[PDB]
Amino acid sequence: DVKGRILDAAADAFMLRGFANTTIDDIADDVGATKGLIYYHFRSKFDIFLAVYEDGMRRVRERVEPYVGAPGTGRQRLVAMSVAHVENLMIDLGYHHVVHQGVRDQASTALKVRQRDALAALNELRRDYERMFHHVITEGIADGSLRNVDDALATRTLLSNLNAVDVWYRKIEGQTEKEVHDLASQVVDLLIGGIGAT
Amino acid sequence: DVKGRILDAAADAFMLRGFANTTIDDIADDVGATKGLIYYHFRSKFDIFLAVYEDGMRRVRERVEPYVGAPGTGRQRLVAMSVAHVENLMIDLGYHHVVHQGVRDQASTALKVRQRDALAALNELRRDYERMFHHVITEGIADGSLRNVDDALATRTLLSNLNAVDVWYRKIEGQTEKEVHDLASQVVDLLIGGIGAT
Repeated sequence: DVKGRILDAAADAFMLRGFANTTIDDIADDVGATKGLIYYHFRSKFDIFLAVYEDGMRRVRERVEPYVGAPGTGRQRLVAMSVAHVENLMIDLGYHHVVHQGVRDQASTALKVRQRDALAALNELRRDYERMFHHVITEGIADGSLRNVDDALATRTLLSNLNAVDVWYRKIEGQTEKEVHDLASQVVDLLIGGIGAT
Repeated sequence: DVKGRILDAAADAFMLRGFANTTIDDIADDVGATKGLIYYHFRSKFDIFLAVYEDGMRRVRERVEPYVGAPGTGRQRLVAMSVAHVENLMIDLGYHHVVHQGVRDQASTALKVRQRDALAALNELRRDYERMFHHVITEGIADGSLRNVDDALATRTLLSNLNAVDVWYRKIEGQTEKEVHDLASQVVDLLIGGIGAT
């Protein structure tokens, strides 16, 4: 509900000014409320970080998991999973940064165990997500619709390639859903299809 | 000669701790020297970061540029350039981090003309490095060794994929130069040839 509004503006502020130099007041300014309502909804600043991670990891999974069991060859579901994964990134950049800057928070010596208890639990959520891609890649290797490559290395490589889109992608003012979807499909075409000729 | 020892130490400390959480103190401990030694060869912590960036650009360009004019189709030279880039990434991991940590020292206080001038200067070195790959990609497309894709999108996609090896790759001690070369060849096979079959 109205936490969703806080999670977005928190993720975006987390992405722009950094977790370290963003404060609960800064989210209060962005969300247009007082320091009260934020602290009503999450325990602490690190709780919003955890919540954006958790929510953003749920967003990408509800969008990608439906294709794991769908019909089609392995390559065909992998393509659909990837376009979804890239499209999630370009639409929800703030969530994507907090998810993959959960190490930027790890850069400071891991302080609270009862927090590194939830952050590690969250890491397992990202682990499970990547397992979906490993499963389809394995299936696509066996059904011939992918190359006989190393299943582990191809999974690491592909997922890092999908998350690397944020290196050069910017939110263009006025890009439509269709345009973003099409650009994600262009990107996935180079990732799955390669750039060399055959 | 000996400055290189401080550059090695700052690159790795900037990688693990992060730029902000490393001080001139730790670099001195890490080289086995006093703070005064570092303040000899560099005015400021940022100027070290500047020197690590500059040495990171020189190392990778020296390793990769020879393959630009080597014999081969555009694909063959793109492959050779890319392996050397990834080899340099795996071998000089701290330097690579700093060369692309730059995004984190751009969002921070862009403050001094004497320094921000030099930081933007390094980004043109980087931009000019990334133009070497763009030019080879354009040739590879024109000579049929690469699929007829968007040469600008493929350049951004490829370079970000090559630089994303650092998501999952860790220096494993005892790993030889040959093993790094083999692993980098494996990665580049996937970036150039895709995972898709047929």
